[PDB]
Amino acid sequence: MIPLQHGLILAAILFVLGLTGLVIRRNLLFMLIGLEIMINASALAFVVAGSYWGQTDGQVMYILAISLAAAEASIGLALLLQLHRRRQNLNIDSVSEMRG
Amino acid sequence: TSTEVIAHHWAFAIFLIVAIGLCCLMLVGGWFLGGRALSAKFYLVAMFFVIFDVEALYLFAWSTSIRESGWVGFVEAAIFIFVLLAGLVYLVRIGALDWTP
Amino acid sequence: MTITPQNLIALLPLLIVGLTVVVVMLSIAWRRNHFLNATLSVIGLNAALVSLWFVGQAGAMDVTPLMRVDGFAMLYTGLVLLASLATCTFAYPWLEGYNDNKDEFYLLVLIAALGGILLANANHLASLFLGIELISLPLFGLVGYAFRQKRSLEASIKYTILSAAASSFLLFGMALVYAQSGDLSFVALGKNLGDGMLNEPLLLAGFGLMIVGLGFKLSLVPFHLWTPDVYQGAPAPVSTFLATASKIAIFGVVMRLFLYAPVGDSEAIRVVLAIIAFASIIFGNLMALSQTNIKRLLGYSSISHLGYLLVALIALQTGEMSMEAVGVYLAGYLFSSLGAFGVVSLMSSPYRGPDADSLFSYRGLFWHRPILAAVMTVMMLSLAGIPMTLGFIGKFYVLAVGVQAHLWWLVGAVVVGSAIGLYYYLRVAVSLYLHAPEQPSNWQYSAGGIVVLISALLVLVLGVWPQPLISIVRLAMPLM
Amino acid sequence: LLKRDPLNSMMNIPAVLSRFAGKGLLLSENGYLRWYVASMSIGAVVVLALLMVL
Amino acid sequence: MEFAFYICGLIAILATLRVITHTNPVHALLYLIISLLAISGVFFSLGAYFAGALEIIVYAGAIMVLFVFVVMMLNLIEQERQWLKPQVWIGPAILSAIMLVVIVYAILGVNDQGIDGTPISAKAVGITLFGPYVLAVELASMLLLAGLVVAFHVGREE
Ligand SMILES: CCCCCCCCCCCCCCCCCC(=O)OC[C@H](COP(=O)(O)OCCN)OC(=O)CCCCCCCCCCCCCCCCC
Ligand SMILES: CCCCCCCCCCCCCCCCCC(=O)OC[C@H](COP(=O)(O)OCCN)OC(=O)CCCCCCCCCCCCCCCCC
Ligand SMILES: CCCCCCCCCCCCCCCCCCCC
Ligand SMILES: CCCCCCCCCCCCCCCCCCCC
Ligand SMILES: CCCCCCCCCCCCCCCCCCCC
Repeated sequence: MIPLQHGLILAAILFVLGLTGLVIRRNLLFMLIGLEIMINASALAFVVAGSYWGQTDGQVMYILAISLAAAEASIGLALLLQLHRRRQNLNIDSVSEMRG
Repeated sequence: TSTEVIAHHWAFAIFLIVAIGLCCLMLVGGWFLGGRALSAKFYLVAMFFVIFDVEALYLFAWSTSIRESGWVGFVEAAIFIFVLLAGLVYLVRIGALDWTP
Repeated sequence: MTITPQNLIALLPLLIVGLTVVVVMLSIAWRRNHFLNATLSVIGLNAALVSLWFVGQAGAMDVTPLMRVDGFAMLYTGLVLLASLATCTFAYPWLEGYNDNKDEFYLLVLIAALGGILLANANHLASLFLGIELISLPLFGLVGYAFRQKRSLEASIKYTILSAAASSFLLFGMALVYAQSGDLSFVALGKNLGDGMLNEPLLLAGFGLMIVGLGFKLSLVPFHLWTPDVYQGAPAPVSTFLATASKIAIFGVVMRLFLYAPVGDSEAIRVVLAIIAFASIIFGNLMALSQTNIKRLLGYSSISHLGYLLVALIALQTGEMSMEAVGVYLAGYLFSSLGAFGVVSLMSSPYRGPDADSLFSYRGLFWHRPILAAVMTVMMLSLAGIPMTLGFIGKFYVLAVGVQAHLWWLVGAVVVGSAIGLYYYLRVAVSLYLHAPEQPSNWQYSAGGIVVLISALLVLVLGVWPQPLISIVRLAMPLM
Repeated sequence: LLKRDPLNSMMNIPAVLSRFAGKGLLLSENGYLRWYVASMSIGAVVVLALLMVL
Repeated sequence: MEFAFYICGLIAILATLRVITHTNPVHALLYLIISLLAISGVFFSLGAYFAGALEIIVYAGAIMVLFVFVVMMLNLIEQERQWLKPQVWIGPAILSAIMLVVIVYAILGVNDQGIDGTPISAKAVGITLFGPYVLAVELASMLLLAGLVVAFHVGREE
């Protein structure tokens, strides 16, 4: 009764919202937050695709996606803690000296 | 859709809204009535909780279908839990799970 | 399908690398011994190579709905394992200079080798996604292993953020493809489309998002800007492992995906990949023109060489020798980048600390270390495509595959980018034999030295005499 | 009129073009992570539009 | 089931829109938790009961707890509000809008027989996970071990 198209469009909306939140923010924490939004949107799209076909594979890919999201959130917050404890500044544009 | 399942859906929804409304009304009556006049170990503990929670979800999914998975599934969960215990042992011996050094 | 005992006899490198991970981790939990843990890592990788020989005694079979093992998979597994062994060998003097925990580097290197093996045997979208994450996140650890170093922390943050974004793009594309196809197997990606309806927009857009993620992973233009910063900031053995193992494993699974997907011979994806290959070759060669940093220059070089690989990939279904060309090119590129980033590793070893500069200064290298200057020159000529080297044999293979498929724009791009490459590679080599104005004693440094000399001897011998490697790659046919 | 080899200069013109193009392309490697993410999204837009056109 | 799906999707979209524009980190994380709860409600509308339970348990109950922990220990760019003035988000917003319109053009035009909403239980997901998905499970434990090792190596104090 629910269209697959509507669930896919909802996942796409959340994905592009996470992408623009990733781009527009100088603070690294909001960049990590936008990354979490994008990966949650991708997992939602996999759930919609799996539930449309009546298959278990969508929830399995969802489980793999949230395992990835947990590990990436852990690593990114470790890197953010390192940046804050070595520079006392979460500005990502200051971490830019390698260029050319 | 049986009558019992929609009765239970209605009961669950009413349970939700009565609980939330009771708490909100409790705080509303509290405010409206009366007379006016860190170390990195926290991050590591939360991170360990997240990782072992995802492993716990895999074990959750195994546990509900033991009779439909056979001894092969037991072996699969055996290497899974062995790697989990190896990681836990690793964290214990390196001092990661040691609040007091 | 389920698992048989013979399926376990078609799974040994994965199990060997995983058991090496567990054993090294428990040995770290016992004590913090750099020598013993590094040795356990290299014995585990060597045993995985011997396990590859043992499964070469066995046949080719589909071990899961996920995995498929054939000679294609064994060839790419061997390339990944050789890259990992070289990385550990270069990492030991570097980690000897590193005044912190050292064996976690080996644990992450082994875990990334496991992900490379998974990508080498992947026949399924779930396995491809898992292998990509399994080579990516240990590289998050390894690129910023020296997180107190400001350049390494910068490279770690850049690679972590950008690879998380690319993983999101790839996962979203996989979800859209599964929404269309209804099956995550490689062979079913377009099976439910017939009568010329192969160009369905949802399948194409899903493959486009996967192309964005994979082309980030392959340093393809315009997902390439991370490459010089991440290459320069990362530790030099980590740069070696990234440039060799990650790109080889991801391009192998991309080769398999475009081989068994029925949507692989759509004209739209072929045209988009042709544009990406053209831009990658030209942009990498042009951007490496005025580089005085060897690591950034090798990043741009990696962009151009993956453009050549993409040119070989486009001629898959039209031609026949495309996968053989990819194998020969991957062997030559593996040995060349191994030797190049190996010299970068040993001259930057031991690790001098987070505050000291890691500048290379290759000018005048002959007058204080002649043999490493000779090996750097040999690999510079190999990446240029000089006929006395196996890099030319790969260039000749991709040129033959572009001529056979009449990809004349890509052939002209190869020639022009080759000329620009000649300029900057020969500048690097003649700088090695220039005069420097002004400016070890172990056996693991000598092990890294003999590794880069062995790679030079292999690239020179297979440049003059390429037939053994050609016959090695040719027998590695997959289950068609 | 022909003491400075004009044909040599006209054949050396592609080297000048290559140097100019490389110097122009190196400006996009400014080192900003936000621009790297922006360029990834721009390339995603270009790839998706090209695939939808064909 | 359609009613709950549409309200939860709308709540998730609205909460994400408040997430990417807010200035306070704790408030943004609270809106992100709200969006995760809405996404779990969407999962329960589709019949993926295990996915909704996992969206509350693992995403809102573990990962966002980690983000919240990091923000509290930071005790935290905020003052100028760069992302609010149109001269900063003029480009990225229309870029994301173009990407979204191309993606939803690809979405519109596919076979859509509708979602039945029949519950795919966690038992069947477990049978699949511990049937034809052995290497996904073992290598996912492997991946989480890798992430744990990386995050301890980077995030410890010393
Ligand atoms: C007659 C027409 C039909 C036949 C055509 C045949 C084509 C192949 C044979 C002709 C090739 C001509 C190449 C001309 C440039 C040769 C290289 C050169 O002059 O390099 C010198 C110059 C470096 O000078 P320097 O001042 O030291 O640099 C600044 C830093 N110190 O270097 C530089 O500034 C950078 C050099 C970059 C690499 C060289 C340029 C390559 C361009 C593509 C070449 C392929 C052919 C394209 C079409 C050519 C015209 C038809
Ligand atoms: C009221 C107007 C809006 C007011 C403001 C927003 C309030 C919250 C709105 C979202 C949550 C409630 C949505 C409405 C649910 C009502 C019940 C319902 O529709 O149940 C249908 C279905 C029953 O299950 P099934 O067996 O599939 O039945 C289908 C036909 N027999 O149900 C299902 O299949 C699943 C039922 C939903 C999933 C469980 C509940 C999720 C709750 C998510 C909360 C998110 C955070 C909210 C934050 C609010 C503040 C911003
Ligand atoms: C009915 C009685 C059955 C007895 C034998 C049961 C076990 C047989 C099959 C064993 C399969 C083991 C699979 C292990 C996979 C490990 C993967 C590790 C990846 C790193
Ligand atoms: C096919 C490979 C061709 C290049 C080989 C490079 C290594 C050869 C062995 C070392 C030779 C060094 C010669 C240095 C000469 C320096 C002369 C300076 C004064 C004019
Ligand atoms: C900036 C560097 C640009 C390099 C461009 C190199 C171009 C080389 C020449 C390509 C010629 C292609 C001709 C194609 C003809 C196809 C005819 C088809 C007939 C059916």
